[PDB]
Amino acid sequence: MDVNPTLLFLKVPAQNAISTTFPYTGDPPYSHGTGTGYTMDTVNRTHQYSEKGRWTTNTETGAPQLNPIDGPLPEDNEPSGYAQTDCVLEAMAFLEESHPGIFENSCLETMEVVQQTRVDKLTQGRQTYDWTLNRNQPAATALANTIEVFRSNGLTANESGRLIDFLKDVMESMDKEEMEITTHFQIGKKKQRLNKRSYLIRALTLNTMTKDAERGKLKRRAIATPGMQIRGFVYFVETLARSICEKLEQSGLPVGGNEKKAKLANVVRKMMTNSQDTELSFTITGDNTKWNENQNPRMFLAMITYITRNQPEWFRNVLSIAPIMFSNKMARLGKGYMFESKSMKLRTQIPAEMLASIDLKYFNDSTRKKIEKIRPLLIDGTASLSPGMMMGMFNMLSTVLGVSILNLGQKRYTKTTYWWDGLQSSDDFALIVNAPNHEGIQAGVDRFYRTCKLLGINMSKKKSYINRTGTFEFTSFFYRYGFVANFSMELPSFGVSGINESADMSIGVTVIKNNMINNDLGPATAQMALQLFIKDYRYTYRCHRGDTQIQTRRSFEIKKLWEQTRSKAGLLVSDGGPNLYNIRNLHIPEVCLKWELMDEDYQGRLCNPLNPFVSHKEIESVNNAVNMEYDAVATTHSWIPKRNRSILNTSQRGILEDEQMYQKCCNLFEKFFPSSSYRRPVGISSMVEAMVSRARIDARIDFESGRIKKEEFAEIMKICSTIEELRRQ
Amino acid sequence: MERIKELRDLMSQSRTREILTKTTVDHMAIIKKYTSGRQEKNPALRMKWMMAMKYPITADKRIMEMIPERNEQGQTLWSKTNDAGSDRVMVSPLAVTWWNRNGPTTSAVHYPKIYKTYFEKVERLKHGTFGPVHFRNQVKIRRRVDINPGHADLSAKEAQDVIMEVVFPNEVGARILTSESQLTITKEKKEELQDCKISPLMVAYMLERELVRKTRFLPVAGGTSSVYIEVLHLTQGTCWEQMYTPGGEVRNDDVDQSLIIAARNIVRRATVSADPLASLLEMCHSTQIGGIRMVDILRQNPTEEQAVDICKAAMGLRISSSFSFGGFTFKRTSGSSVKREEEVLTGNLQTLKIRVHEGYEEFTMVGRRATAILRKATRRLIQLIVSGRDEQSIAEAIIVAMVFSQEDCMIKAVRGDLNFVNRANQRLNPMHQLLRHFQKDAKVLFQNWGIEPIDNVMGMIGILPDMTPSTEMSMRGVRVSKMGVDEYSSTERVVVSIDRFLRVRDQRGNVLLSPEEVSETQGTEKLTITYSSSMMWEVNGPESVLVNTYQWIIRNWETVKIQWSQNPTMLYNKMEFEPFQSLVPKAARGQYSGFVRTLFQQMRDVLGTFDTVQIIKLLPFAAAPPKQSRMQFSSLTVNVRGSGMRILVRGNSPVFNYNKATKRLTVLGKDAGALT
Amino acid sequence: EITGTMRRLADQSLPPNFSSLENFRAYVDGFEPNGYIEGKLSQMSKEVNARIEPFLKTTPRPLRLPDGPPCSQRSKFLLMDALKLSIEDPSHEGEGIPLYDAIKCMRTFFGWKEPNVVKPHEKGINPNYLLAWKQVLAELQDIENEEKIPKTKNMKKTSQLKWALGENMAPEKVDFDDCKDVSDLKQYDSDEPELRSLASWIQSEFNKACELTDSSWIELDEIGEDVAPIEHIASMRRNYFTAEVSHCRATEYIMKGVYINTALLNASCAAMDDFQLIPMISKCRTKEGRRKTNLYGFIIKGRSHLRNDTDVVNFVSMEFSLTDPRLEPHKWEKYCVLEIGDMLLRSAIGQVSRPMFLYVRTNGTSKIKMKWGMEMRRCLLQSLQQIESMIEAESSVKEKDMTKEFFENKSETWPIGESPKGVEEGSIGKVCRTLLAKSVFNSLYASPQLEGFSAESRKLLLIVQALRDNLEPGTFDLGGLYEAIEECLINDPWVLLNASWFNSFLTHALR
RNA sequence: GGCCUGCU
RNA sequence: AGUAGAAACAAGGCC
Repeated sequence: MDVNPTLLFLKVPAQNAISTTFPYTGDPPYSHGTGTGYTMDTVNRTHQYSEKGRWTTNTETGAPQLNPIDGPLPEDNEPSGYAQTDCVLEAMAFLEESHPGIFENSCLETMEVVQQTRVDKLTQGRQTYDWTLNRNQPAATALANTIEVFRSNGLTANESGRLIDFLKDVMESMDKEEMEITTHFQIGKKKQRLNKRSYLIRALTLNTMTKDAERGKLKRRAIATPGMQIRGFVYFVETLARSICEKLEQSGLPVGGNEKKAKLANVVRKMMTNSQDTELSFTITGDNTKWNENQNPRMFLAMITYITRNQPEWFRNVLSIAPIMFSNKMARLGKGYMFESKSMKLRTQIPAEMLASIDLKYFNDSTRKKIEKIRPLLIDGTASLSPGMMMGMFNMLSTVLGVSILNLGQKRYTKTTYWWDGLQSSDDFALIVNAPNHEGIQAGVDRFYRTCKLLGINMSKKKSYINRTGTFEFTSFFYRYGFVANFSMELPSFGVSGINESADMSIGVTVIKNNMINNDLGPATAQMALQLFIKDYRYTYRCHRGDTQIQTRRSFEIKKLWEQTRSKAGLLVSDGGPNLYNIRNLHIPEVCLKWELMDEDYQGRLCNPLNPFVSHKEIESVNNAVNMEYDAVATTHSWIPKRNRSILNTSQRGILEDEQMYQKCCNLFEKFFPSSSYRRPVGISSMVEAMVSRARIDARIDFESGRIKKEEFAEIMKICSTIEELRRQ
Repeated sequence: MERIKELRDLMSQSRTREILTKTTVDHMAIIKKYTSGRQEKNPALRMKWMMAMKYPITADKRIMEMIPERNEQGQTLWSKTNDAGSDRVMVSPLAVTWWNRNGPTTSAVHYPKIYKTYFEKVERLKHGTFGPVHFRNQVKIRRRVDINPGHADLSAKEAQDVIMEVVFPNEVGARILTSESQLTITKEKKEELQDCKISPLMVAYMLERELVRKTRFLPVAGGTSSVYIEVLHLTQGTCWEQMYTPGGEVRNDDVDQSLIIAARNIVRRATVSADPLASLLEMCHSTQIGGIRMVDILRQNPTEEQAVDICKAAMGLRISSSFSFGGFTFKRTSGSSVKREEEVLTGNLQTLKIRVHEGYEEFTMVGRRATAILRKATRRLIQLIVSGRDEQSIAEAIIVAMVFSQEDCMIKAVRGDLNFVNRANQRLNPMHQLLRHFQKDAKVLFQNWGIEPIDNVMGMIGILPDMTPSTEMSMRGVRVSKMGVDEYSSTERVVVSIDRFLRVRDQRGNVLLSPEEVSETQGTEKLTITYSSSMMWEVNGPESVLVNTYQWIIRNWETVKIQWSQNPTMLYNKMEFEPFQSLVPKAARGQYSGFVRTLFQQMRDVLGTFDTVQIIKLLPFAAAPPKQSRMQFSSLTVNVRGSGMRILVRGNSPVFNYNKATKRLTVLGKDAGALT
Repeated sequence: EITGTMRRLADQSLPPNFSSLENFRAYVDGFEPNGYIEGKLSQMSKEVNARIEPFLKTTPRPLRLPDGPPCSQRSKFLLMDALKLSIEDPSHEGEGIPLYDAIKCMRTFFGWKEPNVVKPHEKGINPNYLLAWKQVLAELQDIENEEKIPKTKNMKKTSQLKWALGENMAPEKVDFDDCKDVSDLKQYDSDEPELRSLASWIQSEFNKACELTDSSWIELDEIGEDVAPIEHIASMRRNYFTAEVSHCRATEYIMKGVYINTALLNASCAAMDDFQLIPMISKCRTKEGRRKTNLYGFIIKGRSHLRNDTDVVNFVSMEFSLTDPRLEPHKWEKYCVLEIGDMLLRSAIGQVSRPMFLYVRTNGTSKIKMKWGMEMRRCLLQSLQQIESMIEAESSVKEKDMTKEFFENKSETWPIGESPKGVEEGSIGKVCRTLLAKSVFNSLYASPQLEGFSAESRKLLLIVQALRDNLEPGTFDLGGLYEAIEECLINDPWVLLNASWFNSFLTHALR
């Protein structure tokens, strides 16, 4: 007998066993070297799918830009980025007709947000390409460097702590005849100048990288990261787009998984049960090929201009700016390329900027073709990527266009027996088309395809299929007359998260409890998940039961603690104690569960505030792990782990001292202002001015009614006067 | 005093002087987040790879003067090397366990107060009482449900200001806490945290957890309570229910909500059954709410609602007096009355007998969203004052009062098909049928009532047929008002009788309750109802009803197969097919039933004919009373979301298809049991 | 206000028939729908369409597999060809010093000979493998002489191990301005992997991975005491699961891989410049009840200066076996095979005296591969979860608990592989072990080809299931889907076997 | 031989 | 040699 697990599908349906078709127990595919090749490939593709457009030379950047809007109509079933402005505007008009008042209310909400939002909100983000160092840097690091360089140049409106003032400064930096940046060497610094075009290409450029740990693809794809200048305008645009998508029953992007399933089920119910039995109904469970490549930012600008009609011109401009920057965006090629000489046994790293000048003898025919094709677009080491968006920066607006296309089948606009509706999240859609016969179904799916090609949205025929209503798939959710649990997407989340010991226990038992609630994980599987998680936890953190003979570097202290203690059921798994977790106790932390069994000496040592291990920085990160909210108790096991410590060998050493002393400063401010941690401080007053004035008021109020007598009040006032004098001088 | 000296020391250095001078307060976050350390894309690999090096964790530098460099075995606990961007020192994990075996001690009494929510969860679970596990299909309906169990009904922004007023009274800003609830919360909470020395940030996050509301879409069946959703991983599964009763003393609002929903559902199911009283009693015994049985709450809890009163009266108990009408609760306050057993005609010329009452009498109307006071005479209204909340509430109260008046102005307004027979072929109460007819719109009752003059006393507002106040001429007897509450609350409980069809009565002979007074509304329980019965799909819906009916008949096929042959009338007259009977045309209920019974009879008569698929398909249609006929049917329609889905008698269908290869039956795309 | 440079950029970011942002804004503000979509649809060519091609039983063709030399073993340790020396020592899973346990497990074998080469590597220097074996033996005897066994032993850096572990093989790093006119200076080799055809040995490895054994391989941690009835139900379910699964070679591979990857990661982090000897240990528990320790061989970790998650640490693996390398030589392309001893097993024809070979090879791993193979126990979750789903899906049907009937009465049977006579069905336990072995092999042979093929064949599986349900399914480009599936079948044994399985499934379905 | 780094 | 597969590792830099 030869064993075949796939034959299991001869008795169990494919959706009730789809977890078997998910190889999510092994290393996900990773990239190894440069990502220049994929960046060039994407540039050449997105310039190929729009080649019948019109060419231009930008007067500001000097880059060759391809405009496919209002271009010729496609003649074959290949991908096309030739979107039609009139059709986009008609889609928006019919969208407003079907949901009246949606754009007005969304614009009002976004105006309120624009008026209220602050610059600190840009600190909550991923890596951002800092244009001052030409390096990916954390969002707060990039914001700080940009703010510093602006203040070094005279654009200090951003000190208002409002996002719109930071955007006014970003826009006013381009009308300057010379930027001023600083570069490190070896350790000191050097001043450098940037003419208008250099700063323009630096503000408009995007960084490129390969995306690691992607499940479900044989070949690697590239992704982009924008700078600080485009992130505020994109924040406002994404705010508007979310606000719109919230009011549409056909959008699916701004909502979670469970409400996504609810929406899908409601739509399927509407199309099956309400409609008569005579009509047929077919579900296309489809995807979109090259979704981002064909999404021109000029049609996002047109959509924004339509949405912001009859509105203050300032709001229209602030929301229009982001598409304007994306239309002129540049893409950094990547890391570069490595050359090996086998006879001489040597290697060499060439940067991507040299590709414009480098001889082409050293490249394989594929790279020779890519470089030769892309060289015209290369301006100062970056390729003009105007013809389309890269990897969904405008995700919510793409979902808005998709919901418009889904809303264009209501049967009031088709004016025919067939109609359609569905749910789309960017790059993936499910379409229920209802019609009286198979010719009507074919005509409805042809009109859907064609109306999708007039907006630059291409349907993947290789990865899409149409069946009867009742069975379909949407974002790895398999609906078969009702939704079905998968549990294979959530399998890599069933181990030690890797924050610390307390957080790992909390996150592991909350992930078990959630998978029990949401993904129909069983009771026995949940108990075994507990057991295996605890085994991994003990092995990873060298914290074994203590009645064992496992020799580790931390196996001696655990036995001394085990032997000191009389009540051994009160010890934490992190200190060498038993496991009291079960199904009933998945919603309780490990410190409160064992609290009544603990000894008072151990109980007071563990939960000691003076411990040198617990540090908490901000209210947002106290019990939140990238997002997994995890209820936990602050104990001595809540340490922070160590840092990369690889900056010591690089040109950038002065950031460590700057950040150590900035943390000093922030701690002193927290001493002066107790609520600097809870509520992010707001104001416009300088550090020393606020600190000295606050201290002065405290001394005055203490003298009037408090401990402070004349001596200490006078001393404080004199010292504060000294601080003010030293500040002014 | 120390802090200002620290500030002089920071200001002394020129570089720190430029950091303090240039940085504005708005940027406090940015420089707090300024760090070279990139966030770990793969934290697991970075804590599995990192936990194999000496000194993998970090700690404050005070550890260097509190813990020794090595233990008795000689293993190092900390190093003199510093973290990358910090003054903190690199230490081994042996510094943690050493701290737990030989470090300083304190008093941890503060922590129970600090982490109140978690200890309340522990106390609620420790005292809970489990019971039998019931293996049954779980209809988990995705719904937004409140996760937090101590939420004081304050939003995150709403409660951040109370948290600040409690912990940080000088940094609150312009926000004045107007609401009294916030003000009581502030005074009470301030006392508990007088000296807490954990951290004011942790005390603020504590008050965030206790006070901040939180909602999450979750697949929920039953439950819906704060204390029953925190254990949703333990109470609810895919095929199993776990009876559970948290430890915390339950609020009685939730309990009475569940009591009314349960009583409504039961009363509705009882109306359509064959013997409503027996079924009602058996179901109330076999059902429980929040763990506690239904009888316990019904004997202990006094609650005013029609279904609860019917349930109580069926248990031979006291029941509140002050008869009700059209869902409203009437209390007479003056006069006698006698019925007359008289006859009259309508505006649509239909003849009818009714019982009109004697004497002048005043009444105190009460309701869910309205209130009124009425004075009338024999067949004649005298005056009506109303106290509704919304305009349609006043309209409801006014039409109810007009119907109660029994005036010919109302009798000569009835127009259309108003048949006084129920789904069960039970003649219906006339009064409720009129009151249901005049609830679509009572336009004809308004243009046919009459007109009188008014003295314009008190500055009272005029009446509205269609939102037209008339301050000098108005409906006759009818007034406009808006009281806060009815005259006074009635609490005098009476003895009653009940017919089989739940027509409650009083000692004199008048009518007191009926299954028509119960609401037509469909609510969502706050506590998990454990309506234990073979049929739990009472309110589930038609698709579930069909699938589960076919599943039941599959599971109990072994005894239905022998009851179908011997004594089949108690199989047709069975308490399991009544939800299916709720479906299937109301007119062709009898024709379909007789058809199917004749099929089964001629299938039993001739030998050599037996198809289990036919019986399992057509049995739910033979439940109804048999109406004879001469025709035949090729399909059978069933109402699903207003659409008539057709079930094919011969062969498979989208509603009923039995695979002959794998022997699985499938209802509506859902498996409904293997067939033998 | 928009002004200056950002106005000009605004004028060059509009459709092509516009020259000013203000004219475009006026056109939009005056735009009113007047039937434009329908018109451009009428102008659009009718060749651009999405005609639905029906999908019937005769429509789907088999998946084509590549042609080429047969595929060779890729795993980091032997799966079915592995051998165990044992001492029967009462020491729990980790309660020992690996090197002392290894010495005890090696002392119990007598029959050692002078090693000689049997199957050469054919690309390497087999005398170096011979010398490396002899060095390992010398160092083990040296450890034996020492009064206290080192917890971690380093190895000498001889030329055989410098070669066998890839030492001073990386090229030197220079500046591009110093190597330009070099003849053979070119880009890294970036070509299609070498093609490889499916072989018969992977199916036999999978057949034996699904087999029972005479020992227990999983001792789980403890949990709280069960207080609710559903906890008792879950505990009985878990006991049945562990009973069925604990006697299975898949769990043995789980433990081997977890131990080996833990040891490799820890040795790599702790000793980065030194070479280190790491015994292959696994502690089972025979059905009688005595616990046993088992040694499969040795690893020799090279240096491990691993920066990126893809950086490679090289090691030399040596494993004992009884399988002759001359019966399936294409399976051992990357292996050198020596002859190391003789063994007399339990025979009824006197004693057999079969020889005993050592499979020696150079291999490598990364931080991520180590991390992901040290967590193969999640496979037990995947499998058992699917099983539990099935059980609960049946318990809802029959209003009663279904663990005992399923696991004991064995009445239910699921097709779980085809015999020459036809499709063969198995009991719930065989299904459990089959899914566990599938997940374990997914973990051992994980590659981007597996991901790609899994997705692209999931799509076809779902289309075939829609066809099986009589839901009149259809497609728009099926040959593209096939070309996307077949694009991932290149050289991986596991992926080619999955493709063969999919072909067999399509053959047995659609009837 | 000694020291710096292990995502920069 | 080996890992690996559209580009990399098989240590890197500073004295």
